[PDB]
Amino acid sequence: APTLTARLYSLLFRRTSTFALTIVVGALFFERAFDQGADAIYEHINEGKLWKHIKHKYEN
Amino acid sequence: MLTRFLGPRYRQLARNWVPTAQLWGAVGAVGLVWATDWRLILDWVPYINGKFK
Amino acid sequence: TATYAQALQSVPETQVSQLDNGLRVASEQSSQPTCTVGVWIDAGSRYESEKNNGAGYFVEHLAFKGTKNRPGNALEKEVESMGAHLNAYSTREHTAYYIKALSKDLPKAVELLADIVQNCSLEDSQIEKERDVILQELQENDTSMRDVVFNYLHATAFQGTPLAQSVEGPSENVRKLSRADLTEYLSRHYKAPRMVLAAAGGLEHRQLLDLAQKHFSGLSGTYDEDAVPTLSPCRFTGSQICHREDGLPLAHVAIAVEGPGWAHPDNVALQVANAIIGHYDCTYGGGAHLSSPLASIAATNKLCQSFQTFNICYADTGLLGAHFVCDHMSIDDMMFVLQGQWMRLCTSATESEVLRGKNLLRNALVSHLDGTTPVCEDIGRSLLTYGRRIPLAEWESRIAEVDARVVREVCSKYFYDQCPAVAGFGPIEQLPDYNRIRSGMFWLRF
Repeated sequence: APTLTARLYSLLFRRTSTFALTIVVGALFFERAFDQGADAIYEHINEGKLWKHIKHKYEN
Repeated sequence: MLTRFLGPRYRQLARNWVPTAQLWGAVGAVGLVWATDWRLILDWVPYINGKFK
Repeated sequence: TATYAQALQSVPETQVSQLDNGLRVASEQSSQPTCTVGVWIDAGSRYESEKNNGAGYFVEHLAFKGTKNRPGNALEKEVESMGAHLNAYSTREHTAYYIKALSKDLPKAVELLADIVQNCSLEDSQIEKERDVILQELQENDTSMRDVVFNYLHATAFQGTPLAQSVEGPSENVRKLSRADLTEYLSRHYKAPRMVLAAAGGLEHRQLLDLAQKHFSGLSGTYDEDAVPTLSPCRFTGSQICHREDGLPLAHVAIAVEGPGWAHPDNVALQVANAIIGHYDCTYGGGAHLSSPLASIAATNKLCQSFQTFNICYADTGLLGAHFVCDHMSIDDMMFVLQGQWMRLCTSATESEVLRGKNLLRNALVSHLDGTTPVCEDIGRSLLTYGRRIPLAEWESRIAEVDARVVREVCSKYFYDQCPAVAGFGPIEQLPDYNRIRSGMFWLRF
């Protein structure tokens, strides 16, 4: 039983190759998860959007 | 005349740096892809399907 | 044509024995008319506390100044008169007393060692006379930049541990250490099972065993109940000690990472790597053409006056690095290059350089064990550390196993992205900041 940060260090941080690979792969997900999670926060507090407003007009 | 770099030691040098050069391409590919939002390439990653269809 | 390989098998086996004492008696017979004998004890500043630090060093002074059976200068005259030589030394983990002598003088040589090791008089007037001699050696030592810099290196690398301390101790211990402190340190440590009676030359194992039984039986006729002779591991610390002194004409600098310790097989590959890097001195013939890139660049660009790599080993820990001497405006370049070489070996070592490093170790190994004294010291201390002798041939197989991969991996392990211990003395304004040194321990392209 080593620790987490240790595992992370051994497998990914030691080399600048992996270190860099890990962060670019980290940004790809962070951006996607931050945008989503953050939009939903923006929406939940508002709700006088163009969204809910739409619902009213699938017609023409 | 580039034959100065042709020999056993240079071949061992080339080898020791292959993984590094490989992993640098990994970083460059993923990085180019993610900065331009490569529609083509990305559509295949499970999550990151923030383009519905 | 006996091949090198063949000659390694020709080296006679080291014979080992044990008295009921626990005293190990070891020899390597060779048919010389001369020999070396002495006793190796594992006692040294690392076993000492803050309070008695410098104790063993104090005993080493007293050691040859009178026993019970031969008080005052009687020792000297017995040795001097046979033409023998009587020496002693103490490191942080080891102490030794040995005699170089005509082979047919083995009997008395041995008789003498026992007497020294057991019946040391420690006459109150002598210890007082020695108080001032040691103090004086201290002033003496303060002028050897190199000695001072490794003492600093140990002091910062092992900062809160016993290995941080020096062998001679601080001046105040020399001032206050009393006879009782010595006798207690002796009783505590000069005990059979931690002593090895070693010899090399024109002797025969049985004679040495007989003598060991004759003059040494009766040391652990006691043996302690709960005493506490155990060695605790020593914390290594990534740190820096800078003793700035612009009045000194050249800078001394010693960097090291944490070594593994006497027992670890990794030591063979580390030394091979260290040989590749080498050492250098401004009196070396041919500089620009030297194999070692550090060495050759240092010679062409005058970055250095000297430098050497090193692998100090202690139990379970050690200092692995290099020390160098240079002008005030070259410390930065010397570090840049020294560090480039470790990195290069970590990630990029080639095959022919490893072969050169390997051969360099073979020649060094063999060149060293030449003559009774060095072989004796090797028998004596090997038994302390490895427990056995480790014959030339075994070392040869270890060395043979090392190739580029082994160098890369073994170097990476101890060097790569590791916090070093830095010691510096002198005109060191240009010595790089620690963060900067620390960043030199990894490569951003890797």
